[PDB]
Amino acid sequence: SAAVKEFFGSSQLSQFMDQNNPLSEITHKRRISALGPGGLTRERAGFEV
Amino acid sequence: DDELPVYQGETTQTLQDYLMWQVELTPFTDTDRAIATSIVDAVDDTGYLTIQIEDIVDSIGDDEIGLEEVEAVLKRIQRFDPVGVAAKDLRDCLLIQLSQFAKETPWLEEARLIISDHLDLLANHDFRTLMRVTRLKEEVLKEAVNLIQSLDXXXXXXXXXXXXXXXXXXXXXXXXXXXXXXXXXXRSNLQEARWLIKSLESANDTLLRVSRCIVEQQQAFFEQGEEYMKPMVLADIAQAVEMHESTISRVTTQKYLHSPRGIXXXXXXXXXXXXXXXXASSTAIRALVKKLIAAENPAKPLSDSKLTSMLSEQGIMVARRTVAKYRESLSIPPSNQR
Amino acid sequence: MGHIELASPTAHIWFLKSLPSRIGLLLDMPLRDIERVLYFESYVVIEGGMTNLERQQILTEEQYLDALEEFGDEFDAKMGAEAIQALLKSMDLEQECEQLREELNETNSETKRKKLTKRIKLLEAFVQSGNKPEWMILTVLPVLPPDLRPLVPLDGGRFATSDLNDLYRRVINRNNRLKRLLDLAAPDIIVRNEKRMLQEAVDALLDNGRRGRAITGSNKRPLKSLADMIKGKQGRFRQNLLGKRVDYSGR
Amino acid sequence: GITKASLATESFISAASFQETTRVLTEAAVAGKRDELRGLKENVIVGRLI
Amino acid sequence: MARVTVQDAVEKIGNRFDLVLVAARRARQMQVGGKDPLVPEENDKTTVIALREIEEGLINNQILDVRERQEQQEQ
Amino acid sequence: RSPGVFFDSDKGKTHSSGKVLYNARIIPYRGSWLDFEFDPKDNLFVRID
Amino acid sequence: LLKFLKAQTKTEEFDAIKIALASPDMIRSWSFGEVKKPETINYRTFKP
Amino acid sequence: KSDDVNGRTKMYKNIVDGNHQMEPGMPESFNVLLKEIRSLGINIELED
DNA sequence: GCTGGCACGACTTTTGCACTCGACTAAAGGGGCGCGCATGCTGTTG
DNA sequence: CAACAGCATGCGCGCCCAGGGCTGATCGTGCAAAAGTCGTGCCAGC
Repeated sequence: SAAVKEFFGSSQLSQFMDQNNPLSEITHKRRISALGPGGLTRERAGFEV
Repeated sequence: DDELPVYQGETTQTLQDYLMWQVELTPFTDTDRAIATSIVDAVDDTGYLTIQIEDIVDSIGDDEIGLEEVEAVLKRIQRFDPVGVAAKDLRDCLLIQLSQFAKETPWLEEARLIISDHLDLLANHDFRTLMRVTRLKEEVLKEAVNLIQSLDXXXXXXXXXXXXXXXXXXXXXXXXXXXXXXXXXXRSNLQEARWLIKSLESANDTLLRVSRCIVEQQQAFFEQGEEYMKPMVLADIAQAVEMHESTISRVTTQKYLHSPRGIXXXXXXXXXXXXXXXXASSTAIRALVKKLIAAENPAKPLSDSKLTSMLSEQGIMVARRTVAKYRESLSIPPSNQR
Repeated sequence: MGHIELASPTAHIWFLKSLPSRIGLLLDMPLRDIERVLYFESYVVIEGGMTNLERQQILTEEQYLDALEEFGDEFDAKMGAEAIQALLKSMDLEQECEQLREELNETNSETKRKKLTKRIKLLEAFVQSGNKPEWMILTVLPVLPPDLRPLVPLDGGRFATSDLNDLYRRVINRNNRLKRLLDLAAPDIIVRNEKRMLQEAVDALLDNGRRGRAITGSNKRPLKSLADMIKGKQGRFRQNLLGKRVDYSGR
Repeated sequence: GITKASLATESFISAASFQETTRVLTEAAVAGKRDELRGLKENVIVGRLI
Repeated sequence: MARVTVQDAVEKIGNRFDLVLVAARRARQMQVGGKDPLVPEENDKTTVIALREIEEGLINNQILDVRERQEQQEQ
Repeated sequence: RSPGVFFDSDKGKTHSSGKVLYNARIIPYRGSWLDFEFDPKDNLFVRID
Repeated sequence: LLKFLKAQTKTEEFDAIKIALASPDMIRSWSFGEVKKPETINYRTFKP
Repeated sequence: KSDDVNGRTKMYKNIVDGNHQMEPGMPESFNVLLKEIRSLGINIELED
């Protein structure tokens, strides 16, 4: 339990939803991020990605 | 470090801080500012108490500087933001708070000066004979007293105690069959330091087991359902796990157990053995003593000896002194009204 | 302020690992030499004339057993930082600087003509300055005033320890344990490891860099130290230096 | 060459606050140098007119 | 009489940095106390009063020095 | 970045002479990484993590 | 006997901030007395 | 108007009174720095 | 003569140095870059 | 076969946020000198 609710609770890839606009909702829920746990620490990524 | 919201501080303002801010901005002389700074520290979070005056005067170390100089300055300080500030005795507090009624208050000014200045000591109980003293009658005096009762006391408006200081509990006592059951709620160098963590992680799991354990033995030592708590000695908890008394009292002193009644964790292990064959230690003695003294004295019996006889009738072997002394304490009106 | 008394004087990593190393180039030793022999490792033979061994040299522990076997006494080698204090204490500035300038006069290659000038301008600075070189490795460690280490009070009460406090707690634990084992008259191995551990501790309280990992099991991060404590951006940018946040302002 | 030339300033207070603080303060602590307060950053950091 | 431009008072004393010193030393007098304005007040603050008196040529470093020596000699 | 076998030229922006330095990293879903590289002197090397 | 001035004790006018090594003796000149124990504030008393 | 504590007070009291004069002092944060460098074995002191 | 408050005693509570050795198997990160300075191994000059 | 000069590899600067997050607990181990408080008795007020 602490691992699962740790993930969904707090995590770079679980964020509060953009709730102004429908279209804000939508575009939040189809978004592809390069950041997080799996990679791309940023400032060090470089200009090619 | 910086660039983050480290808990650097807030710099809040208390009452003495604010009073001193108010002194900074008023036309005091070099000396009068020293008397003012001398008084504002004497003030308390409660307002009214400016403690002893003649120690304020004598604290300056003579050399002239009479009483009247501290008296005037004192009045002006008493006049700053929270209306009545400091002064003494509450009487002069209500005279300073009553100093500004705008003077356009009907019936209130005079009557209020008489009641508040003098004879206010007899206004505690009720009007009665005071009605004959000031010749007032009916609601003329009652409306003035409505104003006097409408004043409030001192400061405690500055406050600056937003911190409620909550308990946070420690171990939860889930109530079972008319009792309680514990659950306890709520490169190579630093790698060797990692190992210490393994021991700390192993002790962290047993930390709840100590709370549930000592909590279970504590539930077995004292009956929950019974009035107050059954008398126990630290020798019982020291008998169970064979731990030292001071250690157990330290764990119960630091952490606080949350049961359904009481937040009250180290008070559940402290009791007396009474040293008597006929018999809940001092807990039910003082508790039930104040409870028996709660309903009593149809008018003004004020008899602690009768309460001592009632305690002796229960089989507790009262000394008529100890029982009366412990019973009359903690704001108890007993023996005071006689 | 405050102060804490250290059993075995250690570290001060601020010197020595700030390149170049003043302790290294002052004593004519490589920083791998002194860095290696500060904690544990070599015994750093000091003084000890009338033998095979020279004044500033090191050796392996097996070579020390062979040394005490053949030479016995008249070889004095202190394994902890006390040999750097001893060597460092025995350094005579005037004569060494003078003979080094003289030696510089007849030199040829520009390589050896540079280092030497570095040592002249350094040691000379210690002479005209009036500092004793001994002071570099420190004995009494001063502690920072309480209010500028505040305690980071919590949501429910029950204050939690700040970042800089942990370093002081740690150093104090190792200082008391090294003192306890030192007054116990115990083997040189375990008190040795305590000397090592305490130089690690003080060097970790002055800079969490210098070597690797540092941090904690708190979620880690390097923590911060008194070096890191220097004004946000490690310049005095923040807080001071053109950067006060300010009053009667709005936006 | 302008960073070399900053760090090499006579006043040990500026140039400490430019770049390298450890280095700076170690040269200065060993040497025993005095600031004199003669430039604009020092005056700022001490809080005096420039 | 709000002053948009100080140039007229800058021709009187070169280097405005000097003007600011003299302006404020003269304005301080009227501000805190122990002086009255040499020029009719237009309701303006004391700072503009001072700059006007500098633009009129009634006040300057030398003039304030002579007034200082006169006030010290009269006291 | 997906798991499997990857190759890189480094674009010979290191040695200042210029070359083609071909390094191959293997990327698992979870586990260690193996990355074979070329030397300026043209020798293969193994890196692990 | 009073007229007590904390604000007036430091008007100190200086030039040239100076810097150097700190001897253990000068350290002890700064020292208010020694901190011998690691713990900070008792969790009961809420006093240091 | 940021870290001079005595000088912020004097400032605001003179403003309320119509003085508009500064009476500048020494900003806190410098003092702090001097303690934090004293916390390494370096003294930095201000010499008159 | 009775009740209440306080003083004296016992107890039992509060308070002060000084140590205690234990140990285990992971937890991961992770697509900049320049720039420079020093140490070290190689190489060529005599 | 000698010291001397050069090429190269490694390490430490910079830029820059980045977000919190937390942790509180714990644990004991004796014995011993000093003190807070409950009990009991004595003295004063009504």
